[PDB]
Amino acid sequence: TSLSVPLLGRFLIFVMVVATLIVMNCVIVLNVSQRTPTTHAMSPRLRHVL
Amino acid sequence: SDQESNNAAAEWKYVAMVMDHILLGVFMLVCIIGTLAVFAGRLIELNQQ
Ligand SMILES: CC(C)CCC[C@@H](C)[C@H]1CC[C@H]2[C@@H]3CC=C4C[C@@H](O)CC[C@]4(C)[C@H]3CC[C@]12C
Repeated sequence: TSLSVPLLGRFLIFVMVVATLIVMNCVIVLNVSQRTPTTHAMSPRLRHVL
Repeated sequence: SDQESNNAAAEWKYVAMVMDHILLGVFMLVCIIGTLAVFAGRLIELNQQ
């Protein structure tokens, strides 16, 4: 039925969204970590921030 | 000789990185456009009731 979303479905969609966000986070962390001088320039602002 | 070979390899890697950035933009844009083009027509038709 479609009058409301069941708790089980809500929880599963929530954990799927959290997993997707953490996948995006891992991709971003890997992008930042594997930067090398021969391709990327040293950002000083991000370095000072982090 | 190794430094020259590594510089050529790094040129190839840079080309791959540029292609990756373009494709990231293109695929996010295509995801948005597909999501809209599939549903938005019917959704606006229903909202106009
Ligand atoms: C994407 C993340 C943030 C949320 C995942 C859970 C989803 C499925 C939840 C979050 C908020 C929820 C909605 C909140 C309130 C209502 C109004 C109610 O009268 C019918 C269900 C409905 C429409 C819910 C459906 C399920 C819902 C969309």
